[PDB]
Amino acid sequence: ARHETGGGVNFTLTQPRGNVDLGVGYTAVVATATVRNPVTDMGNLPQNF
Amino acid sequence: WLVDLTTATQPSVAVPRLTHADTRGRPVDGVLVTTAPIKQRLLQSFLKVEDTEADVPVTYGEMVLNGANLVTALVMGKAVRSLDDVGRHLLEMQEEQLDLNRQTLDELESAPQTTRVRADLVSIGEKLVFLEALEKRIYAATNVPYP
Amino acid sequence: EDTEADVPVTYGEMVLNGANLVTALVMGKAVRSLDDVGRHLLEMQEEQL
Amino acid sequence: PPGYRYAAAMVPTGSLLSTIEVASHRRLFDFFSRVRSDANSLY
Amino acid sequence: GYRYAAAMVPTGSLLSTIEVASHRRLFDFFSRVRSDANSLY
Amino acid sequence: HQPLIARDGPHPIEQPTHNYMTKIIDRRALNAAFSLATEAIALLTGEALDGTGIGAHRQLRAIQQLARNVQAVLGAFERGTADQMLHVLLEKAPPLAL
Amino acid sequence: LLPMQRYLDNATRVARATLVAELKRSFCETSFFLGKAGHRREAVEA
Amino acid sequence: FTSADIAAKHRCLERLIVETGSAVSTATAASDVQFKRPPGCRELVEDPC
Repeated sequence: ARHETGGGVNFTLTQPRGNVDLGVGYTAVVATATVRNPVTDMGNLPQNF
Repeated sequence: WLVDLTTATQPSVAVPRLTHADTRGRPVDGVLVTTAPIKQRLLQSFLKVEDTEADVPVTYGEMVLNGANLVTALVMGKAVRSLDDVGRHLLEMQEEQLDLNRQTLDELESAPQTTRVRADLVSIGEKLVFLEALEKRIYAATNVPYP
Repeated sequence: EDTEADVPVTYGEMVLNGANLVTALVMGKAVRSLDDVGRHLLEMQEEQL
Repeated sequence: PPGYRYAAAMVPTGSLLSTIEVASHRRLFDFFSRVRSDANSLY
Repeated sequence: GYRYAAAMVPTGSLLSTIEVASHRRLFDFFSRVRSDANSLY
Repeated sequence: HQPLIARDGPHPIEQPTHNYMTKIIDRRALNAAFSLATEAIALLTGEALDGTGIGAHRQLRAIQQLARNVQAVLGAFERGTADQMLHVLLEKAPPLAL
Repeated sequence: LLPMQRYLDNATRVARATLVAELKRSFCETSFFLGKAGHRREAVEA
Repeated sequence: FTSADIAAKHRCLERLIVETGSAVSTATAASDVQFKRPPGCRELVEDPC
Protein backbone atom coordinates (compact mmCIF):
# COMPACT_ATOMS: atom_id res chain seq x y z
CA ALA A 1 0.00 0.00 0.00
CA ARG A 2 0.98 3.68 -0.13
CA HIS A 3 -0.98 6.04 2.10
CA GLU A 4 0.37 9.23 3.63
CA THR A 5 -0.37 11.47 6.66
CA GLY A 6 1.17 14.35 8.60
CA GLY A 7 3.91 14.86 6.05
CA GLY A 8 5.02 11.25 6.48
CA VAL A 9 4.45 8.39 4.04
CA ASN A 10 3.39 4.91 5.21
CA PHE A 11 4.07 1.71 3.28
CA THR A 12 1.68 -0.64 5.08
CA LEU A 13 2.60 -4.07 3.74
CA THR A 14 -0.01 -6.84 3.91
CA GLN A 15 -0.01 -10.58 3.27
CA PRO A 16 -3.11 -12.81 3.56
CA ARG A 17 -2.80 -16.40 4.76
CA GLY A 18 -4.76 -19.59 5.34
CA ASN A 19 -5.23 -22.36 7.91
CA VAL A 20 -6.30 -25.89 6.97
CA ASP A 21 -6.56 -27.99 10.13
CA LEU A 22 -5.94 -31.42 8.64
CA GLY A 23 -6.71 -33.44 11.73
CA VAL A 24 -9.48 -35.99 12.03
CA GLY A 25 -9.85 -35.66 15.77
CA TYR A 26 -7.73 -33.83 18.28
CA THR A 27 -4.21 -32.76 17.33
CA ALA A 28 -3.15 -30.25 20.01
CA VAL A 29 -2.99 -30.00 23.81
CA VAL A 30 -2.76 -27.16 26.32
CA ALA A 31 -1.12 -28.36 29.55
CA THR A 32 -1.66 -25.86 32.36
CA ALA A 33 1.53 -26.13 34.40
CA THR A 34 2.25 -23.41 36.95
CA VAL A 35 0.56 -20.45 38.60
CA ARG A 36 2.16 -17.01 38.56
CA ASN A 37 0.68 -14.10 40.36
CA PRO A 38 -3.04 -13.30 40.70
CA VAL A 39 -4.00 -10.06 39.01
CA THR A 40 -7.01 -9.31 41.18
CA ASP A 41 -6.64 -8.39 44.80
CA MET A 42 -8.95 -10.86 46.49
CA GLY A 43 -10.55 -8.03 48.44
CA ASN A 44 -13.86 -6.26 49.08
CA LEU A 45 -15.45 -4.05 46.43
CA PRO A 46 -19.21 -3.81 46.97
CA GLN A 47 -21.13 -3.24 43.77
CA ASN A 48 -23.59 -0.37 43.49
CA PHE A 49 -26.62 0.34 41.43
CA TRP B 1 2.21 -37.22 33.02
CA LEU B 2 4.24 -36.20 29.98
CA VAL B 3 3.30 -39.55 28.46
CA ASP B 4 -0.32 -38.40 28.85
CA LEU B 5 0.56 -35.46 26.62
CA THR B 6 2.02 -37.73 23.95
CA THR B 7 -0.93 -40.17 24.02
CA ALA B 8 -4.04 -38.00 24.46
CA THR B 9 -4.25 -36.99 20.79
CA GLN B 10 -4.06 -39.21 17.80
CA PRO B 11 -1.84 -38.47 14.80
CA SER B 12 -3.07 -36.88 11.59
CA VAL B 13 -1.84 -37.59 8.06
CA ALA B 14 1.48 -38.84 6.70
CA VAL B 15 3.03 -36.12 4.56
CA PRO B 16 6.19 -37.76 3.19
CA ARG B 17 7.85 -34.43 2.43
CA LEU B 18 8.67 -33.12 5.92
CA THR B 19 11.23 -35.67 7.27
CA HIS B 20 12.19 -33.70 10.37
CA ALA B 21 14.69 -36.33 11.44
CA ASP B 22 17.83 -36.83 13.50
CA THR B 23 21.41 -37.40 12.54
CA ARG B 24 20.35 -41.02 12.99
CA GLY B 25 17.36 -40.28 10.76
CA ARG B 26 14.42 -41.25 12.95
CA PRO B 27 11.36 -39.09 12.21
CA VAL B 28 9.77 -36.92 14.89
CA ASP B 29 6.06 -37.25 15.62
CA GLY B 30 5.31 -34.24 17.84
CA VAL B 31 6.50 -30.83 19.06
CA LEU B 32 6.28 -29.34 22.55
CA VAL B 33 6.48 -25.58 23.07
CA THR B 34 7.16 -24.24 26.58
CA THR B 35 8.40 -21.06 28.22
CA ALA B 36 11.96 -20.43 29.39
CA PRO B 37 11.84 -21.62 33.06
CA ILE B 38 9.79 -24.78 32.44
CA LYS B 39 12.27 -25.76 29.72
CA GLN B 40 15.11 -25.55 32.25
CA ARG B 41 13.29 -27.55 34.93
CA LEU B 42 12.55 -30.39 32.49
CA LEU B 43 16.19 -30.62 31.39
CA GLN B 44 17.93 -30.70 34.77
CA SER B 45 16.03 -33.60 36.32
CA PHE B 46 12.98 -35.00 34.57
CA LEU B 47 14.05 -35.69 30.97
CA LYS B 48 17.21 -36.44 29.01
CA VAL B 49 18.31 -34.87 25.73
CA GLU B 50 19.11 -37.39 23.01
CA ASP B 51 20.52 -35.38 20.12
CA THR B 52 21.53 -31.77 19.55
CA GLU B 53 21.14 -31.15 15.80
CA ALA B 54 18.15 -32.12 13.66
CA ASP B 55 17.77 -32.24 9.87
CA VAL B 56 15.14 -29.84 8.50
CA PRO B 57 14.16 -29.21 4.85
CA VAL B 58 14.62 -25.85 3.16
CA THR B 59 12.23 -25.51 0.24
CA TYR B 60 8.49 -24.87 0.20
CA GLY B 61 5.65 -25.96 -2.07
CA GLU B 62 4.61 -24.31 -5.31
CA MET B 63 0.88 -24.66 -6.01
CA VAL B 64 0.44 -22.61 -9.17
CA LEU B 65 -2.52 -22.23 -11.55
CA ASN B 66 -0.41 -22.51 -14.69
CA GLY B 67 -1.66 -24.91 -17.32
CA ALA B 68 -5.11 -26.36 -17.98
CA ASN B 69 -6.21 -25.46 -14.46
CA LEU B 70 -6.10 -21.79 -15.52
CA VAL B 71 -9.21 -22.05 -17.69
CA THR B 72 -11.44 -23.41 -14.92
CA ALA B 73 -10.51 -20.50 -12.68
CA LEU B 74 -11.77 -17.96 -15.23
CA VAL B 75 -14.78 -19.40 -17.09
CA MET B 76 -15.93 -21.49 -14.19
CA GLY B 77 -14.76 -20.14 -10.85
CA LYS B 78 -13.25 -23.04 -8.90
CA ALA B 79 -9.98 -24.96 -9.05
CA VAL B 80 -8.87 -28.51 -8.33
CA ARG B 81 -5.46 -28.89 -6.66
CA SER B 82 -3.91 -30.98 -9.43
CA LEU B 83 -6.39 -31.19 -12.29
CA ASP B 84 -3.62 -32.28 -14.67
CA ASP B 85 -3.30 -35.46 -12.60
CA VAL B 86 -6.77 -35.87 -11.14
CA GLY B 87 -8.06 -35.49 -14.68
CA ARG B 88 -5.38 -37.71 -16.18
CA HIS B 89 -6.13 -40.72 -13.98
CA LEU B 90 -9.87 -40.59 -14.66
CA LEU B 91 -9.22 -42.42 -17.95
CA GLU B 92 -7.38 -45.49 -16.65
CA MET B 93 -9.50 -46.39 -13.62
CA GLN B 94 -12.59 -46.90 -15.78
CA GLU B 95 -10.59 -49.04 -18.21
CA GLU B 96 -7.64 -51.02 -16.87
CA GLN B 97 -7.73 -52.48 -13.36
CA LEU B 98 -8.95 -52.05 -9.78
CA ASP B 99 -7.15 -51.47 -6.48
CA LEU B 100 -8.07 -51.07 -2.83
CA ASN B 101 -4.86 -49.19 -1.95
CA ARG B 102 -3.77 -46.73 -4.61
CA GLN B 103 -0.61 -44.76 -5.15
CA THR B 104 -1.04 -41.73 -2.90
CA LEU B 105 -0.58 -38.51 -4.89
CA ASP B 106 2.09 -37.01 -2.63
CA GLU B 107 4.24 -40.16 -2.72
CA LEU B 108 5.19 -39.53 -6.37
CA GLU B 109 6.67 -36.11 -5.63
CA SER B 110 10.27 -35.01 -5.30
CA ALA B 111 12.30 -35.22 -2.11
CA PRO B 112 13.31 -31.77 -0.78
CA GLN B 113 16.84 -30.84 0.28
CA THR B 114 17.80 -30.61 3.93
CA THR B 115 20.40 -28.80 6.03
CA ARG B 116 21.55 -29.13 9.63
CA VAL B 117 19.69 -27.19 12.32
CA ARG B 118 20.58 -26.77 15.99
CA ALA B 119 17.46 -27.59 18.03
CA ASP B 120 17.16 -29.66 21.21
CA LEU B 121 15.49 -33.08 21.11
CA VAL B 122 13.48 -34.88 23.79
CA SER B 123 12.14 -38.46 23.86
CA ILE B 124 8.96 -38.79 25.92
CA GLY B 125 7.34 -42.21 25.92
CA GLU B 126 8.38 -43.79 22.63
CA LYS B 127 8.39 -40.86 20.18
CA LEU B 128 10.58 -37.82 19.65
CA VAL B 129 9.69 -34.24 20.54
CA PHE B 130 11.14 -30.95 19.40
CA LEU B 131 11.27 -28.98 22.66
CA GLU B 132 11.82 -25.24 22.35
CA ALA B 133 11.28 -22.10 24.40
CA LEU B 134 10.28 -19.08 22.37
CA GLU B 135 10.87 -15.85 24.26
CA LYS B 136 14.45 -15.33 23.06
CA ARG B 137 14.35 -15.99 19.31
CA ILE B 138 10.90 -14.45 18.97
CA TYR B 139 9.27 -11.84 21.29
CA ALA B 140 12.69 -10.53 22.32
CA ALA B 141 12.57 -6.80 23.13
CA THR B 142 9.34 -5.89 21.39
CA ASN B 143 6.10 -4.45 22.73
CA VAL B 144 4.29 -7.77 22.42
CA PRO B 145 2.87 -9.94 25.22
CA TYR B 146 3.98 -13.54 25.01
CA PRO B 147 0.93 -15.64 24.07
CA GLU C 1 36.88 -27.23 36.11
CA ASP C 2 40.32 -25.67 35.62
CA THR C 3 43.02 -23.88 37.62
CA GLU C 4 45.23 -22.07 35.10
CA ALA C 5 43.59 -19.51 32.79
CA ASP C 6 45.08 -17.68 29.81
CA VAL C 7 45.15 -13.89 30.25
CA PRO C 8 46.41 -11.03 28.01
CA VAL C 9 49.60 -9.14 28.81
CA THR C 10 49.28 -5.47 27.85
CA TYR C 11 46.64 -2.77 27.85
CA GLY C 12 45.39 -0.68 24.98
CA GLU C 13 46.73 2.70 23.93
CA MET C 14 44.79 5.62 22.45
CA VAL C 15 47.15 8.44 21.60
CA LEU C 16 46.66 11.81 19.91
CA ASN C 17 49.68 11.15 17.68
CA GLY C 18 48.91 11.67 14.02
CA ALA C 19 46.18 13.59 12.25
CA ASN C 20 44.06 13.82 15.40
CA LEU C 21 46.54 16.28 16.96
CA VAL C 22 45.49 19.09 14.61
CA THR C 23 41.91 18.61 15.74
CA ALA C 24 43.08 18.71 19.34
CA LEU C 25 44.53 22.21 18.95
CA VAL C 26 42.80 24.13 16.16
CA MET C 27 39.46 22.37 16.42
CA GLY C 28 39.49 21.43 20.09
CA LYS C 29 37.45 18.21 19.96
CA ALA C 30 38.55 14.69 18.97
CA VAL C 31 37.33 11.70 16.97
CA ARG C 32 38.58 8.39 18.38
CA SER C 33 40.51 7.23 15.30
CA LEU C 34 40.12 9.91 12.62
CA ASP C 35 42.66 8.03 10.49
CA ASP C 36 40.04 5.28 10.14
CA VAL C 37 36.70 6.85 11.06
CA GLY C 38 37.20 9.64 8.55
CA ARG C 39 38.81 7.34 6.00
CA HIS C 40 35.80 5.03 5.68
CA LEU C 41 33.54 8.04 5.17
CA LEU C 42 34.82 8.07 1.58
CA GLU C 43 34.57 4.53 0.18
CA MET C 44 30.89 4.48 1.11
CA GLN C 45 30.48 7.66 -0.93
CA GLU C 46 32.32 6.10 -3.87
CA GLU C 47 31.82 2.35 -4.16
CA GLN C 48 29.61 0.23 -1.93
CA LEU C 49 27.12 -0.07 0.93
CA PRO D 1 -23.50 -26.75 3.01
CA PRO D 2 -22.39 -28.02 -0.40
CA GLY D 3 -22.33 -31.63 -1.41
CA TYR D 4 -18.67 -32.15 -2.23
CA ARG D 5 -17.22 -33.93 -5.22
CA TYR D 6 -16.94 -37.71 -5.07
CA ALA D 7 -14.25 -38.06 -7.72
CA ALA D 8 -11.75 -36.14 -5.61
CA ALA D 9 -11.89 -39.29 -3.51
CA MET D 10 -11.25 -41.44 -6.55
CA VAL D 11 -7.62 -40.32 -6.65
CA PRO D 12 -6.89 -39.07 -3.13
CA THR D 13 -4.33 -36.43 -2.24
CA GLY D 14 -2.94 -37.75 1.03
CA SER D 15 -3.99 -40.64 3.22
CA LEU D 16 -4.93 -40.54 6.90
CA LEU D 17 -3.13 -42.44 9.66
CA SER D 18 -5.73 -43.26 12.32
CA THR D 19 -9.36 -44.33 12.32
CA ILE D 20 -11.68 -42.94 15.01
CA GLU D 21 -15.37 -42.77 15.73
CA VAL D 22 -16.03 -39.75 13.55
CA ALA D 23 -19.61 -38.74 14.42
CA SER D 24 -18.59 -38.15 18.03
CA HIS D 25 -17.20 -34.75 16.97
CA ARG D 26 -19.03 -33.30 14.00
CA ARG D 27 -18.68 -29.52 13.98
CA LEU D 28 -15.03 -29.67 13.01
CA PHE D 29 -16.55 -30.63 9.62
CA ASP D 30 -19.39 -29.15 7.58
CA PHE D 31 -20.91 -31.67 5.15
CA PHE D 32 -21.03 -34.85 7.19
CA SER D 33 -22.61 -38.11 6.02
CA ARG D 34 -22.98 -41.34 7.98
CA VAL D 35 -23.22 -43.82 5.12
CA ARG D 36 -24.64 -47.10 6.28
CA SER D 37 -23.22 -49.42 3.69
CA ASP D 38 -23.06 -48.48 0.12
CA ALA D 39 -26.09 -46.30 -0.20
CA ASN D 40 -28.33 -44.13 -2.38
CA SER D 41 -26.79 -40.68 -2.76
CA LEU D 42 -23.24 -41.90 -3.33
CA TYR D 43 -24.12 -42.11 -7.02
CA GLY E 1 23.67 16.42 20.65
CA TYR E 2 24.29 13.01 19.14
CA ARG E 3 26.66 13.35 16.17
CA TYR E 4 25.01 11.18 13.51
CA ALA E 5 27.97 10.61 11.22
CA ALA E 6 30.16 9.13 13.97
CA ALA E 7 28.38 5.76 13.98
CA MET E 8 28.03 5.55 10.22
CA VAL E 9 31.26 3.66 10.75
CA PRO E 10 30.99 2.11 14.22
CA THR E 11 33.84 1.15 16.52
CA GLY E 12 32.38 -1.81 18.42
CA SER E 13 29.10 -3.67 18.59
CA LEU E 14 26.62 -4.44 21.35
CA LEU E 15 25.20 -7.90 21.91
CA SER E 16 21.84 -7.73 23.70
CA THR E 17 18.91 -5.56 22.64
CA ILE E 18 16.31 -4.30 25.12
CA GLU E 19 13.41 -1.95 25.20
CA VAL E 20 15.77 0.87 26.12
CA ALA E 21 12.96 3.21 27.18
CA SER E 22 12.50 1.02 30.27
CA HIS E 23 15.53 2.64 31.92
CA ARG E 24 15.93 6.21 30.68
CA ARG E 25 17.47 8.35 33.44
CA LEU E 26 20.85 6.64 33.12
CA PHE E 27 21.47 8.75 30.01
CA ASP E 28 21.83 12.33 28.84
CA PHE E 29 20.61 12.56 25.23
CA PHE E 30 18.26 9.83 24.06
CA SER E 31 15.60 9.80 21.37
CA ARG E 32 12.80 7.50 20.20
CA VAL E 33 12.99 7.58 16.42
CA ARG E 34 9.79 5.99 15.04
CA SER E 35 11.40 4.56 11.89
CA ASP E 36 12.46 8.01 10.66
CA ALA E 37 12.29 11.46 12.11
CA ASN E 38 12.76 14.74 10.31
CA SER E 39 15.68 15.76 12.55
CA LEU E 40 17.74 12.75 11.49
CA TYR E 41 19.40 14.72 8.69
CA HIS F 1 -13.61 -46.48 6.49
CA GLN F 2 -14.57 -48.02 9.84
CA PRO F 3 -13.83 -51.73 10.39
CA LEU F 4 -16.17 -54.40 11.79
CA ILE F 5 -16.51 -57.46 13.96
CA ALA F 6 -19.39 -59.89 13.64
CA ARG F 7 -21.46 -60.70 16.72
CA ASP F 8 -24.25 -63.07 17.74
CA GLY F 9 -27.89 -62.29 18.34
CA PRO F 10 -29.59 -60.73 20.29
CA HIS F 11 -27.00 -58.14 19.25
CA PRO F 12 -28.20 -56.45 16.05
CA ILE F 13 -26.23 -57.17 12.90
CA GLU F 14 -23.96 -54.25 12.09
CA GLN F 15 -23.01 -53.05 8.59
CA PRO F 16 -19.89 -51.26 7.27
CA THR F 17 -20.15 -47.53 7.82
CA HIS F 18 -18.45 -44.81 5.80
CA ASN F 19 -17.58 -41.28 6.88
CA TYR F 20 -17.25 -38.29 4.56
CA MET F 21 -16.18 -34.68 5.06
CA THR F 22 -15.76 -31.07 4.01
CA LYS F 23 -13.51 -28.46 5.66
CA ILE F 24 -13.73 -24.72 4.96
CA ILE F 25 -10.41 -22.85 5.11
CA ASP F 26 -10.18 -19.96 7.55
CA ARG F 27 -8.26 -16.88 6.43
CA ARG F 28 -5.98 -14.43 8.27
CA ALA F 29 -3.65 -11.61 7.28
CA LEU F 30 -0.59 -9.59 8.30
CA ASN F 31 0.48 -5.96 8.64
CA ALA F 32 3.77 -4.04 8.75
CA ALA F 33 4.53 -0.31 8.45
CA PHE F 34 7.63 1.35 7.14
CA SER F 35 7.20 5.09 7.52
CA LEU F 36 9.55 7.68 6.08
CA ALA F 37 9.22 11.39 6.77
CA THR F 38 9.02 14.53 4.66
CA GLU F 39 12.67 15.26 3.96
CA ALA F 40 13.74 11.65 3.47
CA ILE F 41 11.97 11.70 0.10
CA ALA F 42 13.82 14.73 -1.30
CA LEU F 43 17.23 13.19 -0.64
CA LEU F 44 16.15 10.12 -2.56
CA THR F 45 14.45 12.37 -5.12
CA GLY F 46 17.11 15.01 -5.66
CA GLU F 47 15.30 18.26 -4.90
CA ALA F 48 17.69 19.23 -2.10
CA LEU F 49 21.04 18.32 -3.65
CA ASP F 50 24.07 20.41 -4.50
CA GLY F 51 27.39 19.79 -6.18
CA THR F 52 28.94 19.61 -2.72
CA GLY F 53 30.27 16.63 -0.83
CA ILE F 54 27.85 17.31 2.00
CA GLY F 55 24.70 16.63 0.00
CA ALA F 56 26.11 13.52 -1.67
CA HIS F 57 27.04 12.39 1.83
CA ARG F 58 23.48 13.02 2.97
CA GLN F 59 22.03 10.46 0.52
CA LEU F 60 24.05 7.83 2.37
CA ARG F 61 22.21 8.91 5.50
CA ALA F 62 18.96 8.50 3.55
CA ILE F 63 19.71 5.20 1.82
CA GLN F 64 20.66 3.77 5.20
CA GLN F 65 17.35 4.79 6.63
CA LEU F 66 15.74 2.34 4.20
CA ALA F 67 18.20 -0.52 4.76
CA ARG F 68 17.70 -0.27 8.52
CA ASN F 69 13.94 -0.31 7.88
CA VAL F 70 13.87 -2.95 5.13
CA GLN F 71 15.39 -5.66 7.31
CA ALA F 72 13.18 -4.63 10.24
CA VAL F 73 10.10 -5.47 8.14
CA LEU F 74 11.08 -8.36 5.86
CA GLY F 75 12.42 -10.01 8.99
CA ALA F 76 9.19 -9.11 10.79
CA PHE F 77 7.17 -11.68 8.85
CA GLU F 78 9.04 -14.80 9.97
CA ARG F 79 8.29 -13.78 13.52
CA GLY F 80 4.62 -13.45 12.65
CA THR F 81 4.59 -17.01 11.36
CA ALA F 82 5.96 -18.08 14.74
CA ASP F 83 3.30 -15.80 16.18
CA GLN F 84 0.39 -17.03 14.04
CA MET F 85 0.97 -20.66 14.82
CA LEU F 86 0.66 -20.13 18.56
CA HIS F 87 -2.53 -18.14 18.13
CA VAL F 88 -4.12 -21.07 16.30
CA LEU F 89 -2.70 -23.89 18.41
CA LEU F 90 -4.09 -22.12 21.47
CA GLU F 91 -7.52 -22.33 19.83
CA LYS F 92 -7.50 -25.99 18.75
CA ALA F 93 -6.13 -27.28 21.99
CA PRO F 94 -8.32 -28.08 24.98
CA PRO F 95 -6.67 -28.58 28.37
CA LEU F 96 -5.51 -31.91 29.83
CA ALA F 97 -7.97 -31.49 32.69
CA LEU F 98 -10.73 -32.01 30.09
CA LEU G 1 15.55 -8.16 39.92
CA LEU G 2 13.84 -11.46 39.18
CA PRO G 3 10.51 -9.59 39.42
CA MET G 4 11.94 -7.06 36.95
CA GLN G 5 13.20 -9.43 34.29
CA ARG G 6 9.67 -10.85 34.55
CA TYR G 7 8.36 -7.38 33.66
CA LEU G 8 10.74 -6.03 30.99
CA ASP G 9 9.53 -8.66 28.50
CA ASN G 10 5.99 -7.52 27.68
CA ALA G 11 2.91 -1.70 30.64
CA THR G 12 -0.26 -0.21 32.08
CA ARG G 13 -1.28 0.65 35.63
CA VAL G 14 -2.11 -2.81 36.98
CA ALA G 15 1.10 -4.39 35.65
CA ARG G 16 2.91 -1.84 37.79
CA ALA G 17 0.65 -2.47 40.79
CA THR G 18 1.45 -6.19 40.78
CA LEU G 19 5.19 -5.55 40.88
CA VAL G 20 4.76 -4.04 44.34
CA ALA G 21 3.32 -7.34 45.56
CA GLU G 22 6.33 -8.97 43.92
CA LEU G 23 9.10 -6.75 45.27
CA LYS G 24 7.66 -7.26 48.77
CA ARG G 25 7.33 -11.05 48.74
CA SER G 26 10.59 -11.70 46.86
CA PHE G 27 12.40 -9.63 49.50
CA CYS G 28 10.75 -10.91 52.68
CA GLU G 29 11.53 -14.53 51.77
CA THR G 30 14.53 -14.99 49.47
CA SER G 31 16.82 -12.14 50.47
CA PHE G 32 19.44 -13.98 52.54
CA PHE G 33 19.68 -17.32 50.84
CA LEU G 34 22.92 -18.96 51.98
CA GLY G 35 21.83 -18.57 55.60
CA LYS G 36 18.22 -19.73 55.49
CA ALA G 37 18.00 -22.81 53.25
CA GLY G 38 21.70 -23.55 52.81
CA HIS G 39 21.24 -27.14 53.99
CA ARG G 40 19.62 -28.24 50.70
CA ARG G 41 21.32 -28.63 47.37
CA GLU G 42 18.83 -28.10 44.53
CA ALA G 43 17.78 -24.71 45.89
CA VAL G 44 21.39 -23.49 45.92
CA GLU G 45 22.39 -24.96 42.54
CA ALA G 46 19.48 -23.07 40.96
CA PHE H 1 -28.16 -15.59 35.29
CA THR H 2 -28.68 -14.43 31.68
CA SER H 3 -30.87 -17.26 30.40
CA ALA H 4 -30.51 -16.14 26.78
CA ASP H 5 -26.80 -16.89 26.39
CA ILE H 6 -26.93 -20.46 27.70
CA ALA H 7 -29.85 -21.17 25.37
CA ALA H 8 -27.62 -19.88 22.58
CA LYS H 9 -24.96 -22.32 23.78
CA HIS H 10 -25.18 -25.85 22.44
CA ARG H 11 -24.75 -29.28 24.06
CA CYS H 12 -22.04 -31.19 22.16
CA LEU H 13 -19.06 -31.54 24.50
CA GLU H 14 -16.53 -31.93 21.68
CA ARG H 15 -16.67 -28.18 21.10
CA LEU H 16 -17.82 -26.97 24.54
CA ILE H 17 -14.49 -28.18 25.92
CA VAL H 18 -12.47 -26.45 23.21
CA GLU H 19 -14.50 -23.22 23.32
CA THR H 20 -13.65 -22.93 27.02
CA GLY H 21 -9.98 -23.50 26.30
CA SER H 22 -9.77 -20.15 24.52
CA ALA H 23 -12.96 -18.40 25.60
CA VAL H 24 -13.57 -14.66 25.42
CA SER H 25 -13.47 -13.30 28.96
CA THR H 26 -15.82 -10.67 30.32
CA ALA H 27 -13.01 -8.78 32.08
CA THR H 28 -9.96 -6.72 31.15
CA ALA H 29 -6.72 -6.66 33.09
CA ALA H 30 -5.66 -3.15 32.05
CA SER H 31 -8.77 -1.67 33.68
CA ASP H 32 -8.55 0.51 36.76
CA VAL H 33 -10.95 -1.24 39.13
CA GLN H 34 -12.62 -3.90 36.95
CA PHE H 35 -14.43 -3.13 33.70
CA LYS H 36 -16.67 -4.76 31.17
CA ARG H 37 -14.60 -5.40 28.08
CA PRO H 38 -14.24 -2.69 25.45
CA PRO H 39 -15.45 -3.97 22.07
CA GLY H 40 -11.95 -4.05 20.56
CA CYS H 41 -10.02 -6.24 22.98
CA ARG H 42 -10.25 -10.04 23.15
CA GLU H 43 -8.20 -11.88 25.77
CA LEU H 44 -8.15 -15.65 25.25
CA VAL H 45 -8.95 -16.90 28.76
CA GLU H 46 -10.16 -20.38 29.68
CA ASP H 47 -13.27 -20.64 31.87
CA PRO H 48 -13.99 -23.58 34.17
CA CYS H 49 -16.88 -21.54 35.51
